[PDB]
Amino acid sequence: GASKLRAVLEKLKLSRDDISTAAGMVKGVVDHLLLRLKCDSAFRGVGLLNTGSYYEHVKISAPNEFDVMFKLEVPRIQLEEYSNTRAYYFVKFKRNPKENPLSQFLEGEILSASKMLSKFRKIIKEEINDIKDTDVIMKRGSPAVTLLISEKISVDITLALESKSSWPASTQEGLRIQNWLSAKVRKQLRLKPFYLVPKHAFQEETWRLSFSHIEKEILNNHGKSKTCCENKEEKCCRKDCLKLMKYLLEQLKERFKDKKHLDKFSSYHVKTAFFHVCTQNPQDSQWDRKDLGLCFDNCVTYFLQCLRTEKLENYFIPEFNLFSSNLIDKRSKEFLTKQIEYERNNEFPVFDE
Ligand SMILES: Cc1cc(Cl)c(-c2cc(C(=O)O)c3[nH]cnc3c2)cc1F
Ligand SMILES: [Zn+2]
Repeated sequence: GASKLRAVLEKLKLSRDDISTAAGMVKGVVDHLLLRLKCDSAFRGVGLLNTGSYYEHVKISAPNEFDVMFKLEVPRIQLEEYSNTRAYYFVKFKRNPKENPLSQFLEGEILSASKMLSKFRKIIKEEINDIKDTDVIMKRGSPAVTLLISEKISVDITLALESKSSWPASTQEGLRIQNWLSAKVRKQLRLKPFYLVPKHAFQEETWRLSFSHIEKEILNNHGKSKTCCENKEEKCCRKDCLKLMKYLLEQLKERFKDKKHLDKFSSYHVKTAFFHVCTQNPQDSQWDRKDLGLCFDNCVTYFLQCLRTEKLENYFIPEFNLFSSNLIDKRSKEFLTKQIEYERNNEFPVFDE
């Protein structure tokens, strides 16, 4: 039961040295790309967005797949929602007080995502070739660039517009942490900046809202108690449940590699469902380390329900469905529903040794 879950968690620890060295290779490549993008007039205010756990700017998305975000401070930014999508926006500038460094990417009033991505991709592709003394290649809206380091490690590089303004209206009912992390913490988190990433909706100049930077703020300060996991009397299994849910999807994805039916599912879907389970189970006593087996079942059941009902609300944008047929086809969801159902009813044979 939970002894099998705990053995899985022990096994995961053994691949820590390999993830850390890969993250170090990622950190080096990313830091060189930063100095070159800073030379460019359009990207001088660019910087590494702190989202990860490995050297601040390196987020792990799969065994050897890293996600790195570059942020660009964009002041006096006005947003216009694209046709009731709630997550996709056209990007404009308030009222021309002085000619901005991003004026080259303008298309009327709207700032062009593909035009900025083109210069971003062109500066990036240059650093791989100009300094060929490194072992990097390009492989293919956002992630903007996928870099393959020594034919093994892949880094997804995302360009993000930074906005220090109030969060859009579509997020008003999102981040439902009040009963768990408090209204005080919800208020404080909503004062932090938000990001826009050039993800296409069909192919246009829309930008998707991104709250990836908020994850580290909650994952590492996850309890109702401020001292949750800071002493021996307060040990919860929230982080372990998230690792097991990610592990579960990774193992299922690899097992169905022959027909690739699970290709569309990602750790982002698992994290979103995990964080909805934290909202439903707000007390630290609902995540006692001794109750690992039940807490994991709570996570799997909720994820199963999302799949079956074909609905997984974005944690920040409740009217944005990550599981709509627009994003993931009916057959793929029905397929994962069956696999997760079997795994749950059979005490997770995919975790067997
Ligand atoms: C409580 C919490 C939950 C989630 Cl799901 C996220 C989050 C959000 C985005 C995003 O694009 O908006 C992510 N993109 C890749 N990983 C992401 C993680 C952040 C949080 F603070
Ligand atoms: Zn804890």
